[PDB]
Amino acid sequence: KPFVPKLVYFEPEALSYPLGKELYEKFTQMGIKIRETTSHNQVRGIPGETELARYRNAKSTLVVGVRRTLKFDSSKPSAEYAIPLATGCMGHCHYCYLQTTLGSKPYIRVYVNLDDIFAQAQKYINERAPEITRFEAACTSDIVGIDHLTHSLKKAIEFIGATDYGRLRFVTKYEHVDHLLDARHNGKTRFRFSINSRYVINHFEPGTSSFDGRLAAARKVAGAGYKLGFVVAPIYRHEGWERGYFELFQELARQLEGMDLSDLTFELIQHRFTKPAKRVIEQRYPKTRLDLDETKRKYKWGRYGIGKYVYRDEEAKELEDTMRRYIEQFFPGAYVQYFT
Ligand SMILES: C[Se@@+](CC[C@H](N)C(=O)O)C[C@H]1O[C@@H](n2cnc3c(N)ncnc32)[C@H](O)[C@@H]1O
Ligand code: SF4
Repeated sequence: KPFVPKLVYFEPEALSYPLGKELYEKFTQMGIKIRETTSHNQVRGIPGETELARYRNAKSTLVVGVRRTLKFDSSKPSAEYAIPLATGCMGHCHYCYLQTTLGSKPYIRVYVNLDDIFAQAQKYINERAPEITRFEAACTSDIVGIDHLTHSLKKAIEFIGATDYGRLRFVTKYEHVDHLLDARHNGKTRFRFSINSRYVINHFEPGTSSFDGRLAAARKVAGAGYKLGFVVAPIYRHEGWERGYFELFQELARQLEGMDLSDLTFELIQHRFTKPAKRVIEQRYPKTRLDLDETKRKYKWGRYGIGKYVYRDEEAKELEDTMRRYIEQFFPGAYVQYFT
């Protein structure tokens, strides 16, 4: 509030780049504990005698390295590609799908070689032109919540803004967006916020900004000319979810009244979890009310990795149909991009 790490690791090669040099100067000036690491994917000595201790301390650790995997992963249905600017998050959302993602790390990572990253992004744009290529920047992190430290997202926003056939988008649970308001986005960036019922936010989303904070930031970015959108996720069938989500869209409409919502977008994602979710989540959040009963769910099999549990077809349709009714009631002319 806003996030500042208690421990910072640096790859030695990171210091050769402008951002790495700038961060090293910043954190040494702040007197924060700094260590060295050979690879950002192999960080040693994070404090903690228990797994819970190491996990929580990792969430307060920043790692500064060089992106060496310049192949961009797909990020459908959100966008064509995931632009790799950062990985990990300081939040403690109980359901966070990044916890059980293959090769995920609990600590926060930022990449310094932005020239290489944007150059590769331009290559992908060139390969598909004159078709539009969309980039997701918050696929494996909360890029916005981290950005006050680096301004990497601001540079990405202004890079994409200068292109002809490139578009950027990202979604956040944080309100610390003041530095991005004067960015030359040029109408080519979709600034989104994750929203949910009061039940889900209060019980499952600690370490994030409040709903009022997210909406205050939503008004700022909209007022600064960004395309605005919302991601209703995870859509979770808690006790009283029907009324819970009704009141979400009602309150959302009240907090956005007066604004032009002609180009407003919605994305709907039902709660999913993997087979290793139960063991990991209960270890890290032992007092959680999160229901991970797999016998009530439908399993979707993985392609190259493992799959995940989602709600049964009839429950899923019921969620989709109900959410679509509320959006049409409170936001007519807003576009629902997908339900998954
Ligand atoms: C990984 Se989130 C990264 C972006 C940013 N840190 C943010 O939280 O908005 C991407 C979205 O997916 C949702 N989401 C997270 N976990 C799950 C899940 N297990 N099931 C279903 N949805 C899940 C989150 O609420 C986000 O709206
Ligand atoms: S804010 Fe997003 S990335 Fe961070 S823990 Fe919550 S769902 Fe995961």
